[PDB]
Amino acid sequence: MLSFCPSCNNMLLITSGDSGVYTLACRSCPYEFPIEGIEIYDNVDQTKTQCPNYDTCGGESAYFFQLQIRSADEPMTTFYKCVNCGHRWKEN
Amino acid sequence: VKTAETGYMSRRLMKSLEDLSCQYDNTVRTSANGIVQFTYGGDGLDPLE
Amino acid sequence: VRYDNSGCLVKREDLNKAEYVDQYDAERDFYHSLREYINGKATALANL
Amino acid sequence: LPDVVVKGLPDISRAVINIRDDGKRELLVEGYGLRDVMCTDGVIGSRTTTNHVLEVFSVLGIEAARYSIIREINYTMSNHGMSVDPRHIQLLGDVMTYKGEVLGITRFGLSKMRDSVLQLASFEKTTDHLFDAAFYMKKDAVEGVS
Amino acid sequence: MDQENERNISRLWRAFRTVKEMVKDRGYFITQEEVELPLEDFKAKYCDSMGRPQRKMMSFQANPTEESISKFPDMGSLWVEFCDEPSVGVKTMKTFVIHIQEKNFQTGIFVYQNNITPSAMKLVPSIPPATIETFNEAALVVNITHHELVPKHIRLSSDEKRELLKRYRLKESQLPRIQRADPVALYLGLKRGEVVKIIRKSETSGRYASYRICM
Ligand SMILES: [Zn+2]
Repeated sequence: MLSFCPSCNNMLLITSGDSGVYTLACRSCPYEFPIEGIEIYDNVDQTKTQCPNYDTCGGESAYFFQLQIRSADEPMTTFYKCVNCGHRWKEN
Repeated sequence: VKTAETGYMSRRLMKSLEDLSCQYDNTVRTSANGIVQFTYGGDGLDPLE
Repeated sequence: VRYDNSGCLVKREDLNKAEYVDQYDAERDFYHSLREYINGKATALANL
Repeated sequence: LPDVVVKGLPDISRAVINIRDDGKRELLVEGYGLRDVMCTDGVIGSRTTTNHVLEVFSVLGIEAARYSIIREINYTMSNHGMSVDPRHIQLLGDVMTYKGEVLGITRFGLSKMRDSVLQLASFEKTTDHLFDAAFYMKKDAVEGVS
Repeated sequence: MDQENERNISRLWRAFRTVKEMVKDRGYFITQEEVELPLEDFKAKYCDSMGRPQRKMMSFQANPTEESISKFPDMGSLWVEFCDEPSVGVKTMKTFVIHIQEKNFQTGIFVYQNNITPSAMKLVPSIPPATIETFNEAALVVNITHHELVPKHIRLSSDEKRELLKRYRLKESQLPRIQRADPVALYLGLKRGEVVKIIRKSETSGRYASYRICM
């Protein structure tokens, strides 16, 4: 977490406190650190079907797409798109 | 630099295939008289002629 | 001629099938292509 | 933590999607994977190709590997220039493969078939072959040219 | 997960295709409908109504036919069973041996699940009149002989053998060899000293043949 302790100013390492508490203190120097710790580092096509997407939607109209996937004997997978929301959908 | 490298390749490639011939049985055989191939190139015709 | 498998002649059919495949096949195709080449020149005289 | 694999294999260094033939499309992959990416669903594995023939021997083996090694040798040598002819190539790949395993031309791999100690101590070796043949009390014969 | 599970049932289904067409070219008797089925009939047969497939019920039996028992005088029907758990060891292999004991035949073959350990290696290859075979589910998806470069490998009897040696007048062995435990070798289950005729096609004169024995 890369912290430090004023005065001596070396480093702060987490040490296990007795009976339930987790603390941290500077090495070789007396100190105690209370608080919460934190760190962070970083269209023409149309078809007729029922739309599963529901807010007010309940849309009748939809889009579809066709391609052959996986094995030759494996059936066709279709891709549905909705007019109102513009949601992509996929099922075989 | 390429001049010195020229000799090594052909040499080591030779010493493997060095002993081989074609008998009157039309089969190309080795020094141990083991048959590596029944007919040369699957044809038996020489690219020289 | 023809030799089927081991010590047996073939009959009338496998000539086209040719799953037995003895060697000398290079000798047959040479005579074949040579014959059909003359045919191509012969059939050219036909249209002419 | 921000390392470990979520999906895919532990092989490929990278892949590429390229335009195949005239107008068609396909991909080429760099890795040792082979069968696993062939077993990988979504692609037809019937017609494929792979380099470093030795590993092709670990899957298809023998014949198919011999057919592949004469395929690459012919290719790369048909570009830069001249011609080596089809005949001389097939014999090179056959004498390597015929034993049932791909090996040869190197001192570690040149001891496979030949039992002649003098020609092997000729090409490359000095001390070992002379003492080894004496230890095991080998005999062999004087046959070959060298 | 519905997604990845259906990937595996399609795997096993195509894996069932592999072991099927494999038992056919050995000379054993099946039909074109046996190796050819869509996903429909597969889901009915070996998969429950709950949606989860099964294991042990996939086991079947097949025999040879006509020339298979003529060409090769010594042979017969075999018995194939499947595995259960990814962990090997004795377990069901005991009764598997027992199954081979009273039911005789030739070679019990079983497709693995995931891992192999020396436990199951306790005794694999002893049923002294016969033997067995080991196959991994992973390695088996599509057939290798049908793939690209691998040509047709034709196994022949002892008859054709001695005649082939009477052609060029040769002592035995000494021919171009073929290793065993080779994925193609073990595929057809070749024993010691078995010649297999190979028809290969490359372009010079085109089609030509060569012989390779099995060490
Ligand atoms: Zn401090």
